[PDB]
Amino acid sequence: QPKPILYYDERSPPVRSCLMLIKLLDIDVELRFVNLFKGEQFQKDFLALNPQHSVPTLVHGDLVLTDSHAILIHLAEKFDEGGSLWPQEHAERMKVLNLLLFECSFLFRRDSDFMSAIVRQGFANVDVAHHERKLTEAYIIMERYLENSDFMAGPQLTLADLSIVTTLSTVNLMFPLSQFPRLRRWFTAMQQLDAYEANCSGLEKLRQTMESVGSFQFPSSSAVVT
Amino acid sequence: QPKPILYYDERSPPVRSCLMLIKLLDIDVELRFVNLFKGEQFQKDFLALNPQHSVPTLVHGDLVLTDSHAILIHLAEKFDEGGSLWPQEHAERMKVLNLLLFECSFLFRRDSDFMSAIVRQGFANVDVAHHERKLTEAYIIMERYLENSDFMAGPQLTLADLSIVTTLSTVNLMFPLSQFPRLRRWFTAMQQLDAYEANCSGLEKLRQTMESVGSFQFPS
Ligand SMILES: Cc1ccc(C(C)(C)C)cc1S(=O)(=O)Nc1ccccc1C(=O)O
Ligand SMILES: Cc1ccc(C(C)(C)C)cc1S(=O)(=O)Nc1ccccc1C(=O)O
Ligand SMILES: Cc1ccc(C(C)(C)C)cc1S(=O)(=O)Nc1ccccc1C(=O)O
Ligand SMILES: N[C@@H](CCC(=O)N[C@@H](CS)C(=O)NCC(=O)O)C(=O)O
Ligand SMILES: N[C@@H](CCC(=O)N[C@@H](CS)C(=O)NCC(=O)O)C(=O)O
Repeated sequence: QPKPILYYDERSPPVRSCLMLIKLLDIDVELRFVNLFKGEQFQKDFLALNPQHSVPTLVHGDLVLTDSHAILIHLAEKFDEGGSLWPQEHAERMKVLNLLLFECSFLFRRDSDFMSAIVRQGFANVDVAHHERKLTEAYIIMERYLENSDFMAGPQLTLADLSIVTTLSTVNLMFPLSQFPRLRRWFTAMQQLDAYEANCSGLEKLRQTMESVGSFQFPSSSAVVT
Repeated sequence: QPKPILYYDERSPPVRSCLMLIKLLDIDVELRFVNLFKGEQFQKDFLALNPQHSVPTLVHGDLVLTDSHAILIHLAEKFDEGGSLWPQEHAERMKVLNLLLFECSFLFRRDSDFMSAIVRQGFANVDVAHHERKLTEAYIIMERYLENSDFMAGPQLTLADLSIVTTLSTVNLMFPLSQFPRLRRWFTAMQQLDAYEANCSGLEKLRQTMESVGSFQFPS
């Protein structure tokens, strides 16, 4: 019954969500670095493990998970059994699942589109206003989700907050949260959590890498700093 | 308990996955059509319900689900407790979940990218070779997933097959499966399912609407 193995590159927001859960729950996990900027995700053995050539990838015994949201759910069920991060009551759990899928299908997709365009085209050649519209629309949606509750999926911290805060912090490197009071209040609260320390290093490394590869600077005024 | 309400436009592959499960499980639902090509997902009451302005959206009592994969899991858990579609064993369930997320993050994302490019740019201006690459890569991955099993997540049909097949068939409007023996056999087998009837109307409607909006004709 070996301990979980996490193939990771901390610059990835989804990776940082798993790192946050691992810290929060004090899970002993072996970390194996896969440098996405060097193309190590295309190494023959890693491609054999995960044809999607993506991180995070978790190997836990015979189970191989290739999506951060399955990893969060699996680790919560194995190490937060009966807990509130992945709540027990069906309706509450479905709400968390719904927000995890929002992060996958909407927030991360749009941030990935924007950041991938910077890498492929160079910042100066990206239609920044187009991506500002796409990502501001995500801000609007999250502000709507927090108008009803202090956390994304209810009155208390869940996997949904861990998944969303890492990508939110990455989007906020570029786009300010000035017009989004509930989102700012939530993001500030998330930054006070001990587990949020697992987000800081990879976010800074991503900032450095993006500014280098994209030949630009994020506006220092955008990022919320607590 | 009030019956579930499904807001839908059957051109949507993820909508069609939910329609297939509803047929598979004989679920009594109220369907409410939201015409995506008239922008009805932006009607004030629907945005109020789903800020993502997306279908499928399920309202089941007080629970509002805004993603097909949550809808599939929810409906399987209410209406198919003890079935093989959403297996009870943890390892098997995680495998199904992992494949559902592949459909969302990889297969559907790339098909959505391609279809979106048609609408934004016009078919005649789409870099078809680029999207043929991204999507053939998805075919390659699914062919590998099928190495050991008859179905995407194992020896039996699961929610993962329902989610993947609808998007597959949409990709297959443009890109054939002749070079993927496992994938083609799997798709043919899926097409024999009684529940696959739920995919037929929306797939044909999507082709027809895409061809007017794209001002082209799919090679199929
Ligand atoms: C952003 C990005 C672009 C391109 C790459 C390659 C080197 C693989 C081409 C890697 C990354 S990344 O390592 O920084 N990861 C992400 C981080 C934030 C948002 C999206 C992504 C993403 O990969 O889609
Ligand atoms: C409420 C409940 C009761 C019993 C079960 C078992 C069949 C495991 C006994 C599972 C659940 S559940 O609603 O809490 N389950 C998930 C939802 C989404 C994604 C994964 C799961 C999961 O069960 O792993
Ligand atoms: C019916 C319709 C109307 C309007 C839209 C826009 C949002 C593009 C204006 C999309 C659709 S659609 O339901 O046909 N859309 C997809 C179909 C197949 C694969 C992916 C998609 C997708 O929307 O990403
Ligand atoms: N939905 C997936 C997204 C995984 C993903 O796209 N990871 C990126 C980094 S953020 C990656 O590994 N890219 C490597 C590649 O695509 O080649 C998840 O939540 O894990
Ligand atoms: N991951 C989501 C994707 C939902 C989605 O993107 N639906 C499309 C149709 S395929 C839609 O409703 N588009 C309308 C819009 O975004 O305005 C799911 O599986 O439900």
